[PDB]
Formats: sequence, structure tokens, C-alpha cells
Amino acid sequence: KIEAVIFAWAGTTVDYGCFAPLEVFMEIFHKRGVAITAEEARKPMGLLKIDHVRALTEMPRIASEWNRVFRQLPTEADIQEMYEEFEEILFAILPRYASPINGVKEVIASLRERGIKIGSTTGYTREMMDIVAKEAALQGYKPDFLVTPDDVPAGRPYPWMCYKNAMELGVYPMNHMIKVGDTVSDMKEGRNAGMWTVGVILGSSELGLTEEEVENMDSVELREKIEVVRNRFVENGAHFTIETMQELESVMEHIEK
Amino acid sequence: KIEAVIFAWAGTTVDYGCFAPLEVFMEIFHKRGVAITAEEARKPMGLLKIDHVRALTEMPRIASEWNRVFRQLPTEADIQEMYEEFEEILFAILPRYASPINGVKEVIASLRERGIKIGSTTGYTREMMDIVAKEAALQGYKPDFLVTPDDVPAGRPYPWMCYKNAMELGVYPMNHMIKVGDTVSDMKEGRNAGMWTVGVILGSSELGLTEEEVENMDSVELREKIEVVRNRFVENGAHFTIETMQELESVMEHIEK
Ligand SMILES: [Mg+2]
Ligand SMILES: [Mg+2]
Repeated sequence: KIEAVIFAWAGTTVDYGCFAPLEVFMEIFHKRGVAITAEEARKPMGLLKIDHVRALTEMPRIASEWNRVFRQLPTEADIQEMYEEFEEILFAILPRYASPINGVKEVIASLRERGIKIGSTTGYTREMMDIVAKEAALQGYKPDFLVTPDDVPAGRPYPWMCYKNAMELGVYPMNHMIKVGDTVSDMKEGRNAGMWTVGVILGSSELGLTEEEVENMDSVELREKIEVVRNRFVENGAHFTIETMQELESVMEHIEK
Repeated sequence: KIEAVIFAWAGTTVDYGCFAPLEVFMEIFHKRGVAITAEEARKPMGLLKIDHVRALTEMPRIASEWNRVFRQLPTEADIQEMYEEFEEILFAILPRYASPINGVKEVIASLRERGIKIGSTTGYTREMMDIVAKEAALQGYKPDFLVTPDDVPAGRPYPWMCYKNAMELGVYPMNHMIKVGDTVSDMKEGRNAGMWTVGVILGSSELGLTEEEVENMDSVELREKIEVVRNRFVENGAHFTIETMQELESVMEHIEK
């Protein structure tokens, strides 16, 4: 019996394609000569934003530039400074990226009718979530609980946020819970948490596509991109992979049998 | 691979036979004119002390008698009142019951040599543990971390405290941890938390015998009560049972395969 589902936020319940952080991540590196790609900017998506900045400076290709430019590799000063700007730019647009993804609300309402708790973990800080959650609620979305990396010792890939969700929801064991995410870090989080782990494809950070891009992309080109994402989720621990949240119910039924 | 081991306190690491509260639970019920057996007083051993008193007033036999004497079932005021008496008495003699069991420290140090994290959960309140922890640490025992029901939403059999241990000890998944306990509620905590659950017999609250009673007893009767406890632990989820802590190491190595 699955008693609770723990949802990721960006790329899973709100912000289709997880675009809020994408342009900001590139902006803070561009202003210094390092032109990171969208694909690199998306690789560590899901972890705490500051950890994400660090992960980017860690990547060989990104560290390669920086060193050759500033004549030295990134230091804790360079990370903290860019993250600082990340926040200033992020906070101004953040209210715009809290729109519940297309069919998530109906799935949430469906899970509640059945008495399934609605938990959630995040890559955003608490300060960011006061904005995201308030704005999302205005738009019709508010989970039963919400834990940010600020509430536990560390964010993803660690299962700490998931454990806190369980405590406050009163659900045990962990296998009585499903974790639904859209990034590679969400999958590692679910598995490290010992919970049934699901990956959403459309609207995910891993696809990196906007709604319009999905609706207008060549059908074959899309599927090709969908399988790449599905395979990525699988290689990274996903027990299940769903194209949209509309299949969540099916995964739940499968698990219970 | 087992990365950490969580131990119960009274009856597992310290206070052989778990006698510290036994006569207290008995004293507070006898005062009200409702006598309770040692077996009854021990059945819910492990739960947060206050929860333990509520569990006693919950037991059909005890509830029946109270209804006979007072013409009503125990009130929250009664439980609250009894618990106030439980503390006043328990505190005065707590220090005397916080001494490590014969050969536990040996296994403990042997585990630390193998790079193993040592966590702990309890039924004693934080305030209560301050006394036990300080005194226990004076006699050679001090785990890497300790959690009480005051730290989480509820104590045993809930797995909350264990998750806290997991968070703070940076270990995951839960099955990379072993829960070592001596009560039924300890077995339930381990299983509820998704970890390797092991019950210790000699010195457990489930045995209820002191060291002298164990040695001064016939080898037929001892191997009779040990089998009762062993069967109790197992029927309650224990994966493995050990007569003494010196068998833990083997259980681990067994699990590694
Ligand atoms: Mg996510
Ligand atoms: Mg115990």
C-alpha cells in the first residue's frame, strides 16, 4: 500500500521544463567569459541551487575555461558570488515560474480522494519556496507538506528530505511511499530513500523543452528525445518512468500488485 | 554492506534486564489500588515513558480492574498524574540504572574499528536521557549519536528516531543499518524503519532476569526462557536473534553475503 507520494517541484509540479534556473545559471557564467551550455546547466538540476552552481564549476569543460581565463580554477569565492547573483536574478522572475504543470492538479486531487498524503522535496531554498509555494497556491497547488534542503542536513541526492516528509506525514515504511521527480538527482533521491522511484519525462528538466516546443516538435524527433530521457531515468535508478503525471496512478496500482 | 548500527539503551546497551522503570510502573498503579504484574509492566517497554503508562491503562486486564475500582476508565488527568509520579520516582534512582552490560563495549569498539557508525534510539525522554547518557558515558559507552522521542513526532514503534539517526550519521539506505534492540517495540522500530533487526536476549527486558538470576538458574529453565524471548523477538519481525552481543559481528558478516 502506497500511503504517500513525494513530489519534486520545478520540472515536476510547477515550471514546465524547469526554465526558471536555466537562464540564470547561464547568465552568471556568461558575465565572466565561460559560456556553459544548456545541457551542462541542466546536469545537476534538482540539487540545492548553490550545490548546483558548485557542480557546474566542477565540470571539467567549465573548469577548463575558467582556469584558462582567470588564470586559476573557481574558488569558494567565485561560487558564492555567482550564487549571490543567481538569487538576485532568480527572485525577480521566480513568481513567474510557479505555474502548476498542465495535468498535475487533477492527479493531486485524485490522490487525496483516496487518502494518499502529498509530500514534496525541492532544489529551491526555503526563502525561494515561500515565493514558489505561495504563488503556486494562488494558482491552485499546495501539497500536504514541503521540505527544502534547509530543513535537513543536505539536499538531493540525500534521502533526508524524504525522511522528514515521512515523519510529518506519519507514513512508514519508506516503501509505502513513491518519489516522483524529473531530474537525475530526483531518481537518486528516491532510491537512496528506499522508496518507489518514478521519473516524469514531459515537462522535465531532463527533456529541457518548453510546452510549445513539445507541441510543435517533429513527432519522431520528440520520441527520440523522450527515450533518451526515459533511458537516463532508468540508468539512474528509476523503478518506473512516466511521460506525464497522468500515469502515476498506473505505477501505484502496479506496485501494489 | 552494513554501514551503521543503531542500539536501544535500557536492556540493550545499559541497565541489564531493564529494571530502572519496572517497579515504578508497578508502584504508580498499585497506589491507585490496581496491581499489575511484572510481565504487564514490561510488555510495552521501549515506548516513550508517557506512552508506556498510557499503554498500561490500555491493556484489557488493567483497564478492567481500574473500571472495577474507580467505576470509570483512566482519564488523561490520571495518566498525566501517574506520569508525574513516574518521573519524581524514576529521576531519584535513574543514575543507578545507566551502567553498560558486560560485553557490549567490546563489540562496540570492534565495530568502530570496522569504520561503523553507532546510533541510538530510546524510550526515555530527552531530560531523562541527559542523566542516563552522562552516567553511561562515564562507564565506557557513548554512541556517535542519540535520538529520543522528543526529537521527533513520536517514539517507538515509529521509525522517526531511526531516520534522524540516518540523517545525522549520513548513512543510507536504511538497510545499510542494523537495529539492535531488546524489546518487542525495538523489533518493531527496526522493521518499521526498514533496517536489519536483531534482538538481544540475555539482559533484555523481554527476559526480565538480572545477571545473578541468569547464572543461579538451571540450564534447562534458562534455555527455556531464552527460547521464549528468542521466539518473541522473531515473531515480531527480528531477522536475527542473538543470546549476547558477542554474536552481532557474525550476524553482520552473514548479512554481507
Ligand atoms: Mg525536480
Ligand atoms: Mg529498549
